[PDB]
Amino acid sequence: XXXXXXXXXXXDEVAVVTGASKGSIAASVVGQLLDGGATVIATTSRLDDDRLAFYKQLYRDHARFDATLWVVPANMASYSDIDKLVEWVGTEQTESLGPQSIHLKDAQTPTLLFPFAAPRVAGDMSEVGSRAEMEMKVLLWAVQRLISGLSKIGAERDIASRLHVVLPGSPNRGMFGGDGAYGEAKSALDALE
Amino acid sequence: IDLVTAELGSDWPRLVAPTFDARKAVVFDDRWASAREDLVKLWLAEEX
Amino acid sequence: VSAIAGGRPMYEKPADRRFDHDVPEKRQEAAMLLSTDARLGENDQYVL
Amino acid sequence: AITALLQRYPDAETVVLHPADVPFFVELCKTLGKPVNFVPVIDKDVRR
Amino acid sequence: EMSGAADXXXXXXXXXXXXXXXXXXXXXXXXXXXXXXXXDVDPADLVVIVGGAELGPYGSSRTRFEMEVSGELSAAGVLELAWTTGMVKWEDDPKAGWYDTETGELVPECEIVERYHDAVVERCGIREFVDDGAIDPDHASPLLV
Amino acid sequence: EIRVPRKTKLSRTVGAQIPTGFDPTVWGISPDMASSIDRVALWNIVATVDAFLSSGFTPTELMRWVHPSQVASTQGTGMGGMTSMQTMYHGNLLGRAKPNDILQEVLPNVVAAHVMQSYVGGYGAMVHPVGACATAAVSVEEGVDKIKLGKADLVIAGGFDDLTLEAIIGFGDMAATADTEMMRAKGISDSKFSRANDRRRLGFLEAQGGGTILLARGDLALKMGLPVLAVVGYAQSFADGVHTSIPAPGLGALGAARGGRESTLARSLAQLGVGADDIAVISKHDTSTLANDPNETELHERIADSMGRAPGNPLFIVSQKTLTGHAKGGAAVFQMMGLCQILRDGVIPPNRSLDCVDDELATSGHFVWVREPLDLRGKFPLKAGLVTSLGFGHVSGLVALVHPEAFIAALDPSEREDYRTRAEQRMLAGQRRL
Amino acid sequence: SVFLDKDFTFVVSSEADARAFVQFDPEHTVARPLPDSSDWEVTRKAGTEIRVPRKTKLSRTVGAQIPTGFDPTVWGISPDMASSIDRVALWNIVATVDAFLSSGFTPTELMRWVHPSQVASTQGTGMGGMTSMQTMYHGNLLGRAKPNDILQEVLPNVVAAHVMQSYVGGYGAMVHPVGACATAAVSVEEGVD
Repeated sequence: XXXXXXXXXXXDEVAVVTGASKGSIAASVVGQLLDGGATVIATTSRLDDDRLAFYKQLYRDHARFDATLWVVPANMASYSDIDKLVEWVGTEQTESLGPQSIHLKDAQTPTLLFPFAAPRVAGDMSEVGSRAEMEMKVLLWAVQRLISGLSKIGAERDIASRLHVVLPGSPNRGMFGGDGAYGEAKSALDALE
Repeated sequence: IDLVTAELGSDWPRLVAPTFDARKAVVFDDRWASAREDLVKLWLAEEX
Repeated sequence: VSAIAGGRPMYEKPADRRFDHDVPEKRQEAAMLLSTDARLGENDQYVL
Repeated sequence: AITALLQRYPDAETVVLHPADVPFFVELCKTLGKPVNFVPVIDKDVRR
Repeated sequence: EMSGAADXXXXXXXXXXXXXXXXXXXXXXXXXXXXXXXXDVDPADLVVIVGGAELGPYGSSRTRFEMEVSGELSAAGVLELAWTTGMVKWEDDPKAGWYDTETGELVPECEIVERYHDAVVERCGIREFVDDGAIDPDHASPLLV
Repeated sequence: EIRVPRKTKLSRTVGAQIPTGFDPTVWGISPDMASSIDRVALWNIVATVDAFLSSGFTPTELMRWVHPSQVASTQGTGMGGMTSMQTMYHGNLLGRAKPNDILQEVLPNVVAAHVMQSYVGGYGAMVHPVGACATAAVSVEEGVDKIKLGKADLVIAGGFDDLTLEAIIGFGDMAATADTEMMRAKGISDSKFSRANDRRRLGFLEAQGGGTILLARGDLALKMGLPVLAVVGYAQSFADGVHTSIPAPGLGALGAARGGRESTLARSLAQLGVGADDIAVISKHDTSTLANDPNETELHERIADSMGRAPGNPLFIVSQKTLTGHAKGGAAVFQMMGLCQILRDGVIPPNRSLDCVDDELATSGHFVWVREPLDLRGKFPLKAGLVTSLGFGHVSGLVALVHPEAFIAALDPSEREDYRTRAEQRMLAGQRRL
Repeated sequence: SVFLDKDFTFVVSSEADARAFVQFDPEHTVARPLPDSSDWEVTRKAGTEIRVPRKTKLSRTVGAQIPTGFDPTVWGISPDMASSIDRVALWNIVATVDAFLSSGFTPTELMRWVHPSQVASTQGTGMGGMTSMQTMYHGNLLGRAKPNDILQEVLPNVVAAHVMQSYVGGYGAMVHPVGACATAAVSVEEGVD
């Protein structure tokens, strides 16, 4: 292993993944991206240390050479968050040490984008029934602004690099009546194309 | 503000509250540190 | 008697021997503490 | 029976009766159906 | 079917009374090979640690070491801390046992973890400063101009 | 001229404090003592009692084997008597009724003086180091010194300090303490804010408490038949030098590694037939400040580098300040205590406050920072630890600690077997007493 | 300490200082923004705690004092040091210089014959830093401007620490006995050790 380490090579991929949480498809994608020598932006809805400790566990396992992981508190339901997040994702990659500590926003042009953020139905505040209306902002409209947001950064900072956005389409609309959520919502992705 | 709430509902204004701030970010760029601790844990616990 | 009259005996040191050449001495900082017999020459007036 | 229990708990052989287990035993001597055949404690009630 | 399977419960009889307590602390030796000469070393010139103790945010050396190495207290860990924190008291009044000091209630060794440790963790170790001096540096510190 | 009452809001809302509900009364200290003495005194008094309880109880049993003038007390403080000090300067200027014994009770030596009056009653040496943050290890050094010269055959070494109002405002003003308002802004809970060697380390958490150890002559320990917790292979304090710069940390603790095979560190080991590779664990001061951590790391990295530490045989290091916080006077004793417990149990405690290792520390290859406990069982032994502490104003210190079973090898098989017999009987009687 | 029997007349204060006032009393004190000047009025009601200046006559009118007109400046101590350090520090600093003057002068001449880690400092105190201590406990409770280095300068070991920084520059041992009245001889003991 010491001999194989000496000749070891690396690859590079810059990705932004949302909905990366524990026991999910994207979490298996994240560790695999890290397995492929990538650079990954991972967002978590719950900022609690139990979620924070998980990504540390996931990273210290599947991380290769050249691999850098980034975990942040994020809410895809907030337009402010989306604008503020990518304004952070697209700025500098610089750290200024003056009398104080200022970290200038890290700039990495996203190769892959994975909008796997998946709101779940939990209605404690009584929100029931209005959720399918609100999620249409999140699953599409806010994604649209997310796609538009990273398009601005790419155009302003002038990159010809194509951000590959994998659109998490639901399987085979119309031939299932039992899902109730996936089947109908993701058919407009054909309209988004 | 009562009229605006009447139209949109109770949950929409409360859930739309801001969350993200630029100062809470956490970056892990160290493999070098985590790989060393990872190996010694294997070396000591080796059974199979 | 030279100290009593002139106000000489108290001189607060700039610590010349520490920083004497900015680049190497900061690098030589480790090497000094490590090896036993490294000391001051008198002829340069107490150089490290 | 004694062997069966204290085989499961071998530590019972090397240690002290817990300071809170002493009042319990003396308490049981007082509530016992037929009065205890011995003297568990030397105290004010020793005559009793 | 599966919601129903989740909605249809049942109770398998479980009769259990559990308690928490332990033997006095022992020592586990380590395997070390040593090739040595006896008379060579002067015992008068050697310094040896006979014993030691500490008083700190985590309690004595026994409880602090448990929290440092393990991260959770044993039976003796919570029993000792509850005693030091003054949760449990000892009365020679009838019923003759360990009693809760705050509410005046008799306690066994088992429930010590359940009834206390939650509050022990909060009020031991590192926490917001509890004011025993009737002054809070962070909130209000008396000034006179 | 009138002095008119006002108020202030301060930055530090959190400290590492002795568990709520602690009483010296529960331990059995009389109310008269509690009144008359400073809070810091209650810490060293109870600690001394529990320190003895490790082996013997009655302090006069020492006078059976030893003439009383051969009993020593070496007890360090960074300040000590803080309460009793702040009690006078308030009280006098405020004309409030305050105790007459104040100046006696503010002497940092008076605390163990109270213990010698109340408990041991020894006729022998009393020393009371001031090491700032390093007093504890500095105290051990002199406790070691008192024995080897025959001045005293039994010493008590330790350190203690208290956390009060104006202790906090001195640090927070000095900028050295972590600012709680900033920690909450970064989403840091009170338990997680002391992080050693972490990239984000913001400065130290202030704490309170005290601890002590009983150091004795090796020949006496066998003769009295007490437990041997560990061998102190060496102890040293070290200064740094002339400089203007305030962040520039003292590196002078490297002086112990000078000379290689001829070095004090290696010769101390070699006398037990122990090599440089045989130090597995260093207990760092690990103040969690940005100044101390990388410097102490560079220091420990270099002391290993020149002594011929085998490449990539890193010193596994624990940070106890992440748990217990930083108590100035009793810092290195809590580390001293932990190190003994490390040697006997074999277990190397984690730093559970470590999210990420500082990327600067990568340059040190002889140093390993462990986030999770590595527990050494019966098949996986250990050998020797090192306690290092850096006090304020170039106070630096090093204490080399070695496993007890290294000493038992000097008795020859007949006497070695005879000692284990006595030590075994003592443990059983010791468990009884405790 | 006296309790105000009836409400005190309002006084003008800054917003930062007046909010602080509220943090002590708050049922017993009253504070308001003055719309024009943006500052706050502080009114203490009945039941507040007030500390009122008084005096005392004491028994000791005489002490053994260093001859009047002594200056560390005359000996050549810089004004920056005089300010930053306690009075007790000026005593040990000048004494150390004159102590060396008995034999050698330049403290680094010791490093010719000796490795710097073999230079030790054993310096006792009964209390030490007394001024710097009484300076904090007055000053803080009085909110007067006082130095930030106070707790560092109250450590009885910091005084010779100041001397090692300013003069000798030794890399070796530092011990600081507390012998009450006996520190001096107690210090010699450990210096010998």
